[PDB]
Amino acid sequence: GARREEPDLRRTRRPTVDHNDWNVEIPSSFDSRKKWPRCKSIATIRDQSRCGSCWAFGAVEAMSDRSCIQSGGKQNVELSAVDLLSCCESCGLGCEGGILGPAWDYWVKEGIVTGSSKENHAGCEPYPFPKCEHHTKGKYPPCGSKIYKTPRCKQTCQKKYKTPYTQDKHRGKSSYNVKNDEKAIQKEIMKYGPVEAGFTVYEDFLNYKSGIYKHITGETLGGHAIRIIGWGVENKAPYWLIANSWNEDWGENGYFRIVRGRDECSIESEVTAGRIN
Ligand code: NA
Repeated sequence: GARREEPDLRRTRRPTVDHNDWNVEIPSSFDSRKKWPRCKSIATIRDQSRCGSCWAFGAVEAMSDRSCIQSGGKQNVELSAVDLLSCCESCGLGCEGGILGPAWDYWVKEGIVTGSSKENHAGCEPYPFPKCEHHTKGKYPPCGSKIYKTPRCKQTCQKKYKTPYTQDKHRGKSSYNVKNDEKAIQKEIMKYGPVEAGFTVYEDFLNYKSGIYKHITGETLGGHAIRIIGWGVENKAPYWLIANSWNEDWGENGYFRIVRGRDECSIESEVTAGRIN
């Protein structure tokens, strides 16, 4: 799935922010869903389906959040995973895995159209692939091991949607990395909204049902990209609160928690976001 950007590219393509000059009280817990309750995207869990497009999902999800947050709720949109997945050439290999950083660069340079889930069939370019169960059982068919081919980049909206593809593009103004630093990540999320991040997947992650995840057993399976929405503490143990893109039947109703403050599975190493203004 998700792979790490070459460090020379990561360093040069965009700035890194740390918020060291910002002397704000950091609350012991924070949930983006609570701070911005009128931004409905923040509480929406998506499904990447049979496609290694986690990199695109973490991106368009955090971007849809930030469009609402940073406009004071004036822009309420659900950005197209398929448009980003199929059209960004510097982001990697579509359904065969991709890279986080360049997706935020792409949002700034070219922008991304609107588009809902397949089932909702709404916006310019809704997702073409159905919901399926990822490493669990539930109401959807199992994903299985087959992977869809990356769709071609189409540059046109579905028939019923009136705004032309180009004019439906929503662009960021800036993209950036966040410093590998717990307090910098917290400051970023509480001020500007959820961020995208990547982490190392071990075999025991695929058995996660509940609790604060930490890697205990099993070999590495690769990388995954997700959306960090807040943080908290349970019985003195600090965690990040994270939206996965494997639908609401996975994990804690689509979400999970993972150890915070110790770069667990490199969770604090590839944080990336950007701003609309
Ligand atoms: Na979707």
